[PDB]
Amino acid sequence: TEIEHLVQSVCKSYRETCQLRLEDLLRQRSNIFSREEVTGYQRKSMWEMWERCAHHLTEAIQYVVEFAKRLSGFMELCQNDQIVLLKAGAMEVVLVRMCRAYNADNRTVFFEGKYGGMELFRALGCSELISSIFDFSHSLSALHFSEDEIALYTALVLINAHRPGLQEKRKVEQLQYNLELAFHHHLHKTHRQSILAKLPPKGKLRSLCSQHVERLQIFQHLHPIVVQAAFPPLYKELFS
Ligand SMILES: O=C(O)c1ccc(OCc2c(-c3c(Cl)cccc3C(F)(F)F)noc2-c2cc[nH]c2)cc1
Repeated sequence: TEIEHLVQSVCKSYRETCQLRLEDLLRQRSNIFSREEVTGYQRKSMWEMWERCAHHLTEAIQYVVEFAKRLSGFMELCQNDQIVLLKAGAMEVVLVRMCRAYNADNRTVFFEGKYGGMELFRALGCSELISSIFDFSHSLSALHFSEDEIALYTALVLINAHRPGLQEKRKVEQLQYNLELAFHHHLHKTHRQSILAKLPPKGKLRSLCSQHVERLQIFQHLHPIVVQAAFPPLYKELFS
């Protein structure tokens, strides 16, 4: 029941931090930006779209930090290792969480209260990155990832004892092994082990996140946003 308790704990942390309810995202699928509304977004300054998107991504990261803080044993890791794991993994989790807000039927994402295609983001002038994020979301949406699958998979995106610069690798390994057992137990109970072969390959999430954060750092150098900093030790690693 330790592993059953861990599944319950991880799913509760996820529910408390997931931002939007799945049934709300699903109900809103017929609420699509009009041609007029899309043109309104396209005419916005690159720098206004950056401010909006940077705000949304900052809030998304903060919810992921709250998710990690509520994972059994995470707060018992040394601060160095908590920061190493969050710096490496929190934006990877944001990118995975996006698949819930993605509709593969019409290739739209839930953004500021309605669904829109990647054309909504034209003003940012990084069509290749936006295309890559949509493609990644399309790949995960095809799995029909359940809420518990997202919760347990994203716990494992964070709790990775291979991250360079960990000081207590054995302690991270112990948490990782328990979360791997929780995920694999849960897939067996729900007859969903078939998704293991279909999950993103080794390096796909890492390289997408590298490209994404590189672009956020370029925008932040050119046009810095003001962050409502909730996690000073982590903020200090990302901002300068
Ligand atoms: O509340 C906080 O204390 C806090 C700390 C870090 C943080 O990091 C966001 C981030 C960004 C990012 C974002 Cl989301 C928007 C604008 C600019 C940036 C960037 F690139 F300049 F940092 N990019 O990656 C992260 C991140 C955090 C952990 N792992 C990656 C937000 C809030």
